[PDB]
Amino acid sequence: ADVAGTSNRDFRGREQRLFNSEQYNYNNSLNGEVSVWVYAYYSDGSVLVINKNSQYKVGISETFKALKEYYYDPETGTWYNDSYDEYEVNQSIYYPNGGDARKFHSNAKPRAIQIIFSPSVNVRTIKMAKGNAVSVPDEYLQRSHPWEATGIKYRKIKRDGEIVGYSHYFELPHEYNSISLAVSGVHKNPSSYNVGSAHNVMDVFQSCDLALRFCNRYWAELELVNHYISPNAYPYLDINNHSYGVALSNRQ
Ligand SMILES: [Cl-]
Repeated sequence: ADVAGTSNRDFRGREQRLFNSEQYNYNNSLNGEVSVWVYAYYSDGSVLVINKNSQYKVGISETFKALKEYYYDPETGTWYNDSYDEYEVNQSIYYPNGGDARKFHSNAKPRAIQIIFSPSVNVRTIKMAKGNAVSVPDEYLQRSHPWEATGIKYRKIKRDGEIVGYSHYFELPHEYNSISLAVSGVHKNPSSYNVGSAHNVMDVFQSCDLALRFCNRYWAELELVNHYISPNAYPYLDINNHSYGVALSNRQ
């Protein structure tokens, strides 16, 4: 045989490069996944992740209460969370002076949000409804457009010059930063075959039932990077502006 890494007869080499290229290109086909992640950062350094994976379109919608530390995974809060005092905190966030809490500031409120989409999203389709604490997009229902198109604010997460994902990050450092949150994106479709046309619309309806959700709170950004992002070949941007993910297109 020819010698490895010296000719066009390195079939092991050509097959490795096609295997990676096929994964990149399948994800971008109308048969592939589109994915969204919401990360909520708490003052104790822990991070809640909500992930949704689906064909054609994908999104996540959470209340003010559901984004607070210990709502999901309350069994981790035993001796650190006063669940009753946190009910009173909620009454004082819904209406000024409406509750009887024993804290000025709940350490369970998120300090920041990162939204990440898979590289299979079309960024011009991204929509976000960032509501007040009683789930109203813009002050009163009567004057609310139900979303903002925020694609222009998304940064490219890059590895080896390939786009591996898209990031929108915003801090909630002020006492008045009390939010509900929904986000939504559509899978790329550079074709003129509308996946929602009469021929395929019931498959999009089935995609709504088939979407898979994941929810977990990690104790540290390091634990998130090591045991969630890296093992699953997911894109990520850390507090130091360091990019994570795997470049696949035309690569060994
Ligand atoms: Cl296709």
